[PDB]
Amino acid sequence: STQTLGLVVTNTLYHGIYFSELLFHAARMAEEKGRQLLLADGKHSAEEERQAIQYLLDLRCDAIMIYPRFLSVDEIDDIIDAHSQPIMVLNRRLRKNSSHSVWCDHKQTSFNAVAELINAGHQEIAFLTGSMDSPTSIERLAGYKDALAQHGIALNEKLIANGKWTPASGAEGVEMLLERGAKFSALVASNDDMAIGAMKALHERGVAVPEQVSVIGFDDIAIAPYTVPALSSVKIPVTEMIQEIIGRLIFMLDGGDFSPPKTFSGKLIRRDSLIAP
Amino acid sequence: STQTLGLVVTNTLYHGIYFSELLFHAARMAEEKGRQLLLADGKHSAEEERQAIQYLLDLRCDAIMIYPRFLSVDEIDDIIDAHSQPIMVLNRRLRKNSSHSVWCDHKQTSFNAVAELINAGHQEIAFLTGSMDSPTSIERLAGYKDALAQHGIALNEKLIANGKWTPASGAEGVEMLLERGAKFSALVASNDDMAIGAMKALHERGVAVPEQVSVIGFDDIAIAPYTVPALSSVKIPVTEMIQEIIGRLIFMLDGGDFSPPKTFSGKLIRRDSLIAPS
Repeated sequence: STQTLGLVVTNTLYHGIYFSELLFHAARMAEEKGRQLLLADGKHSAEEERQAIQYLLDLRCDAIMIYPRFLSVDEIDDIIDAHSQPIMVLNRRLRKNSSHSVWCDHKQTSFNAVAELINAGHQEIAFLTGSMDSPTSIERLAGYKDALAQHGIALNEKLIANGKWTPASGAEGVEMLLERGAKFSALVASNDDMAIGAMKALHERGVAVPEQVSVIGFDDIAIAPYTVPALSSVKIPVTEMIQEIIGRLIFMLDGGDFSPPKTFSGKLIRRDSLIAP
Repeated sequence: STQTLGLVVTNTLYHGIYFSELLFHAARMAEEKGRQLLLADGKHSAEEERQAIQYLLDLRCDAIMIYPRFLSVDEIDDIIDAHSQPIMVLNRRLRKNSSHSVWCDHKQTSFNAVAELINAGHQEIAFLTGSMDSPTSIERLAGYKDALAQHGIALNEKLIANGKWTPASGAEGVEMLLERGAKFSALVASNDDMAIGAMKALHERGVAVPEQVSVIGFDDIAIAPYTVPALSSVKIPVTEMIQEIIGRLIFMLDGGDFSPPKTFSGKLIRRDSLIAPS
């Protein structure tokens, strides 16, 4: 051991609070356990993310933590197999070395939130995706589909619009949906930023929220109760996920007592933006 | 030299984008220049922030960067005097070793924004502060007072309410202003989060924005043009400040040609939330 902890900086600053919380807690744990915290720049590709892991392995960090934007889960499994130093993965699910990853069931989480809309009487529900290549975005669209299929609703492909996680893309998403004449009493945006953009575009086109269109988001950002109307959103337990990944790492390095690996999912917080049609 | 760069993690993640941007660019520079980037936890006091600096100095980082929440500017000046390794300070103004600090004139920035409200015809202007012990919040309230004084308006202390940088505290701010019967056609929140909270409380009390009350904030967050109405806000050039602090540090360690040290200020972006009364 070198008494050294590694963290890959990825292009995920501002994409929820995952990275900054990971950073905060990893800094805290490193100081408490008396080890050095090293940063590596993962830059802007899968190869560069791998290089950043490799650089920390070469300097012989006892452990490495990463929330990967480009580097696939399968490639990381291979790196974990090749090295005795634990590589911890946040917000992804590893197939082989699953105890090295802490994840949230974004598919089931989306399902449940869409199911609550159906149970409140919404039959025609629009969906605004995040980025096409985003694992979380793929899972949230899957959960939406799965919820429609299990409640006997036919998949209307007109009701699904592409987004980019940004407020602009949320406004554009509504703009697209209204132009192709899609009809809906509810809209699910894949994050709160897109939802606020969606609500803005709906307001500017004379569509009442929640009276005509109910709106939900994901993230439960601090701003959400203070929108007009107050934004219903799915809270993800990010802090608990971070505490889980740190605790799991402490055990892998130092031992001590064991805690049964938790699984995580979110919950919809109903607010003024969601009613029954 | 050990080819090592130090960064103090402080209680300032989510307090604007200062620390996150600093971390990004410090990570990039360290990789480009082939040096290791070390983190130290500055925790939750002035003493703990000093300890973090000391820990990095003891490990012999060539340089240390910090955005200090608790640790005084005068104390940091002393530490810089005692050590040959550059300690760089973001978003604070050092009195003696001023080339080690990159700062924004938050007082003048606030002044200018409040001056634009006066020049648009607002005479009674409410103010929501950030935290009492925040340097930026002190500076912004000072600029507000300075603007009222120079445009011949009497300081009405009833128009000033305490806040905590959060959306809740912005709503509470409006609540307290309305209860003590303060009259205003404009409101300045010290950040966008407070402004959105303020606008929510104003809407729930039947006060029209911008028709009755114009609202401005600070930060220019990505959400701002998508609020109802679109939030006018002061944009701080954070990214230029970070490039400035990194550029200075490159010169101090590796040498070369430098840009003459800049100083920085923000400007108000006018949006739908701001008009001319009545």
